[PDB]
Amino acid sequence: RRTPPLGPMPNSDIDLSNLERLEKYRSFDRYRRRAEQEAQAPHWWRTYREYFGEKTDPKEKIDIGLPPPKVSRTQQLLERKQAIQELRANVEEERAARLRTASVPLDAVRAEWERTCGPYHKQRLAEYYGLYRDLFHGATFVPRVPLHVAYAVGEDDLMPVYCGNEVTPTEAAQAPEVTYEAEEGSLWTLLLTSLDGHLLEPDAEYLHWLLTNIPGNRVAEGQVTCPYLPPFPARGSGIHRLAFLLFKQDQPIDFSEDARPSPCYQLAQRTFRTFDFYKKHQETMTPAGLSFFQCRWDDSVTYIFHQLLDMREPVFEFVRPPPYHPKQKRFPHRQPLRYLDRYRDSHEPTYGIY
Amino acid sequence: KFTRSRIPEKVFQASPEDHEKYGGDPQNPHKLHIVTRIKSTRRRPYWEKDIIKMLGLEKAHTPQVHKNIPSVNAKLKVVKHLIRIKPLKLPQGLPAEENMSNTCLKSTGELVVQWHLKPVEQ
Amino acid sequence: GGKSSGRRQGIKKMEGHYVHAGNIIATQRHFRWHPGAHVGVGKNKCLYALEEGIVRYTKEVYVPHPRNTEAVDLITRLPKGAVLYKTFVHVVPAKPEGTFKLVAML
Amino acid sequence: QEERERNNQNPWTFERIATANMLGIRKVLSPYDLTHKGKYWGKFYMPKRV
Amino acid sequence: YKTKPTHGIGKYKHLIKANLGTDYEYGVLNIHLTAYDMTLAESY
Amino acid sequence: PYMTREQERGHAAVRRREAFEAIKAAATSKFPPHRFIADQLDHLNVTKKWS
Amino acid sequence: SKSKNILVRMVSEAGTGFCFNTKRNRLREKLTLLHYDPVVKQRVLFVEKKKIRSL
Amino acid sequence: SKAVTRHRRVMHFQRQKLMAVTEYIPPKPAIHPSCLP
Amino acid sequence: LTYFSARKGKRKTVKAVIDRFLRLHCGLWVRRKAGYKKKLWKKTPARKKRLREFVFCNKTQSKLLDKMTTSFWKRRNWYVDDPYQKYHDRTNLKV
RNA sequence: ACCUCGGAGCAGAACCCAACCUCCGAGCAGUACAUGCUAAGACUUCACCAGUCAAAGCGAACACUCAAUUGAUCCAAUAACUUGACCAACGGAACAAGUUACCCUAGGGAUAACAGCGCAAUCCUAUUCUAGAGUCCAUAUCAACAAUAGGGUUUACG
RNA sequence: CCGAGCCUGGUGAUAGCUGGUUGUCCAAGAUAGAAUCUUAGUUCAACUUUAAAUUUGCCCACAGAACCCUCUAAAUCCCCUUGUAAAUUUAACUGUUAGUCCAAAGAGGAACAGCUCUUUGGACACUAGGAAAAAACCUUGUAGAGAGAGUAAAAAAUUUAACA
Ligand code: FES
Ligand SMILES: [K+]
Ligand SMILES: [K+]
Ligand SMILES: [Mg+2]
Ligand SMILES: [Mg+2]
Ligand SMILES: [Mg+2]
Ligand SMILES: [Mg+2]
Ligand SMILES: [Mg+2]
Ligand SMILES: [Mg+2]
Ligand SMILES: [Mg+2]
Ligand SMILES: [Mg+2]
Ligand SMILES: [Mg+2]
Ligand SMILES: [Mg+2]
Repeated sequence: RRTPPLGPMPNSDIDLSNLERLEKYRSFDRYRRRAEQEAQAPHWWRTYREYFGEKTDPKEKIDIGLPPPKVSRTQQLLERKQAIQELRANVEEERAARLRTASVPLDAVRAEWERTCGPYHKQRLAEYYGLYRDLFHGATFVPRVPLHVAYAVGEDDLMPVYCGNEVTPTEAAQAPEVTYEAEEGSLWTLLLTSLDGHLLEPDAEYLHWLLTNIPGNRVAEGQVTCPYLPPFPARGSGIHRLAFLLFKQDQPIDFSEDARPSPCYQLAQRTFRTFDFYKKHQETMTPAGLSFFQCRWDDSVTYIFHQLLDMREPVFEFVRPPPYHPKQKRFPHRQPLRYLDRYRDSHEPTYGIY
Repeated sequence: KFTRSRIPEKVFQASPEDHEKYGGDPQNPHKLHIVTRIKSTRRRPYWEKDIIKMLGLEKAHTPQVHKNIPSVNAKLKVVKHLIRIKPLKLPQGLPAEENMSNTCLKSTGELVVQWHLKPVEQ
Repeated sequence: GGKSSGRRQGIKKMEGHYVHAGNIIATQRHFRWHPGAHVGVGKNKCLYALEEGIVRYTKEVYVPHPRNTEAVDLITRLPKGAVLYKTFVHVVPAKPEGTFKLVAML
Repeated sequence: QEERERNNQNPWTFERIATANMLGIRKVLSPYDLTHKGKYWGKFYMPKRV
Repeated sequence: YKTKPTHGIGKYKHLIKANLGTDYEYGVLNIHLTAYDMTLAESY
Repeated sequence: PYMTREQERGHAAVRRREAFEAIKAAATSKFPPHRFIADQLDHLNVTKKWS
Repeated sequence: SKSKNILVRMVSEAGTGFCFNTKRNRLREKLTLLHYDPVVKQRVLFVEKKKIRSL
Repeated sequence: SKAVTRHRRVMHFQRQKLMAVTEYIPPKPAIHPSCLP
Repeated sequence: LTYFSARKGKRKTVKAVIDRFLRLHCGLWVRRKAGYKKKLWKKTPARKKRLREFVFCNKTQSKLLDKMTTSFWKRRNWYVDDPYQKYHDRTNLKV
């Protein structure tokens, strides 16, 4: 009994008549490149992606970011081609390229990277950490306005936060330096939330910083709705991630319902949901920047629970499932003597009635 | 070797000429079956014998009521040559609590709820 | 001669069967089924599950290791555009690695 | 032969009964009888069988 | 499996190869290149 | 058929589950019968006679 | 069935008394291997002392 | 005996009944064509 | 097996079982592997690993050895520093 | 001649599946010298005995190839580790061949010969075919390659 | 009754061999194999029985099980629903395995055998009716009484040559 296939055969298009006059791969790399392309295509048969690939909804994820900038491709391309010719005109660059002694400046590349394709890479990088999945329930936004956040450690060193870099709570004990390029007369809204910092509700998040109606780049002049609170990842609870959200306000917004007392050392008030918060302010507010870092437990976390939070620090531990053992049988055939030890609880001798 | 049988799906596809011959309606299929074994399970394979027991068809010429569902129909299509299948018709409707003691299944496949044992006055 | 009995080799765990770590999935003389995700292969081409979960069989693109010369010489003579496929057996993990539990309140 | 099959007034044919396993007839038939349709018995071919 | 619609997906030998000259084509030609210089003969 | 495969699914799970629980109850209730003291004493009636 | 190889016994040079048997060709000099000695938990030199049998 | 035999092997009675029931029946016209004009 | 001795009229014990087997009071019989000292040079380390292990006899073999030994070998012993002391009783066993 | 082990066909698709069957072999060699020590969970040649895979861990590096390539217990040797049988009748008795019509006992129609019976390769007979012999001429006779039936007298087979 | 006299004793020698194995009634109850100085036997497993414990067992929707190989086979394995009520484990042992024929697939013989050897299924060693009598074909099983009733399978066809 044979069933006809539900779709085209993988090698049905190849013609077997003139097999001798067909170009072959002749190499391993050529076949591998073709093999990868077909592995990313849907098939009517069962595939690895069906059981292991991350399922995604047919609905395209909506965009809630700023509109893309308008750039003339023809004018942009004209300058780039001329610059390449001038670079290739110099014989020193070719000699350095031929002798393998040339190098590129990293700082200049990143400054140009941050303005051209930096927002797009960060959006893809944010999706890997599941920020859009949690903060906006899958809704994405392009971080059009880069956000520069750096923590002052000591008096001369700074710890920048680009995207998910490791930051200790000791470095995050005080409010960091927040800077960004903005026009005069515009209003902004800073936000800092810990996605996994919550101790009771897995879905809810803890609010660490909330500044509203920021006039331009002057962060200090902005309203202090929520006082800064250092991150407090519990010991043995893993690695937590805190995301800096920067919003652009179209009109002045009153945050009376979101106002919190200073200081706010109660986790019930510190509870915060980004989805509901943006849902009631999406009309006049739009995300503009994004930055996040990963935080571990250190000695400074003990200070927060004892001094600030006035509570006992909870300590977690990674617990694995108990080992699987089949149902114990009265006569284990061809089993080693250590079979009984697998089903014995106490390692100390027992005597029963004696 | 002798083995089970895979009946093609086209066999169980009633034609329009069959609906005018057996009185059935494809748009409104009947709800319940009336299965009656009319052949011996002897000299038949063991899997046919087991299905007869599962359907409660031990005693021959003893009508049994089953549901017209694909899983039950799957078992019937295996022993379809040993049983007689008739639809269950309800001229008076489903029996109620007061009509349980007055039911009677006639040979035509209809279940009456008023078995009076009295000649029709008409 | 030729009085040898069968080796009782074949599929030990079919599609959808729940297996534990170390359970033998399939025994084969030659590579009829290839190891997939969380599936190990022994000396005698014996497929055993490396993790506890559900067994799945899929068709995947076969890219041989460059060191394996015999299989590399086979794909290099294929017509351009042709792609080889083989059956792979995978184990989809069912339980997570572990959980974080509260142990004390300091 | 094609005409004989079309105008055959017998409502029962070997092909219909054998394929549908009517009366459990496949217990005394052969797997080849599903394709031979009763026209072949051993090495002998019967042209009169429809 | 053979009964499955995906039967034969793993077949590969039919894609792998296992003289007479017709009236339209030349069957076998030997191009002899004679030269006293070994580099010129190898290069051509 | 009156219903399709999808519609039929799960329409008798409760009844089937309860039916097996009755089998388990009868299977796990197997125990020797109670022994009464009246029955042991009633064997002395074999020697009952008239005065 | 000519005995091409023979079975010899290698004795540890560390004095621990550990020994193991290995197979070597008959027409060959006495082996001097570097095998792991569990007594000292490190690789130690071994020297062939006595032939056990012929394989 | 073998499935294929040189002589006509006798069919099983159930098979023989099946062959007899499933015999070609030529259509019979109501009036013979020769008698009609 | 001698079911009735000629001088005491009681069941005897087959000494072949006693030397080759060990009985735990839980009913299990512990034996060695046949061939754990034979031709070790031609056996792989994995094969030798399971040859020097102590294994349990199945139900049929255990019932056979219970008839070939008397009740003196089924008694509970309390040897001081017994290597198999912890295996004389089952734990968390159901059915 | 054969007795153990492995592959292919029968056995077409999970496993298994027999001979007087249809074919080819195996009783090794080579590279290692952590071919070390331990330990979840499984396979298993239809029992058992044996056989096979194996995560993690310890310790080191930075479960060898091979379808088969094998032998149990006791015993002997050995300080110990380990080693020992074409025990090949290969699940192996520590060590024993012929002959009997001078034969004996217990049984066997599970089993031979004669017979009966089955079967018709062989045997036998008549038609079909008309090539060919018969001076000419298939059919007075005779007859090839074959075909179609019957017979149960031989030789065989069961 | 001399290829080794007779008698007594060991001796109730032993016999995997032959024969026999005593009252009533009811219930469950048949055909995978491996090893064997073994194929007239025995042991283990399979099967079968009783008791006990426990929870799934059987039927089976998709999905899924290989290439060198189109006899591109019939069909299995797995398998939720569903129909149903069994199944597994524990305890205690006995017994059966010198099988037949029919249908089907394929081997050996001769595209012979009531032939031999595997596989699937049925029947038989379990009753009754019908094929003439009838272990194996068909009908049909769960058990009594009746001088009631309805049915199942179930009775062979065929008579042939003129001719310009
Ligand atoms: S009977 Fe009508 S033509 Fe003669
Ligand atoms: K022997
Ligand atoms: K015997
Ligand atoms: Mg074989
Ligand atoms: Mg046959
Ligand atoms: Mg086994
Ligand atoms: Mg033997
Ligand atoms: Mg063996
Ligand atoms: Mg003489
Ligand atoms: Mg005398
Ligand atoms: Mg006697
Ligand atoms: Mg009975
Ligand atoms: Mg022997």
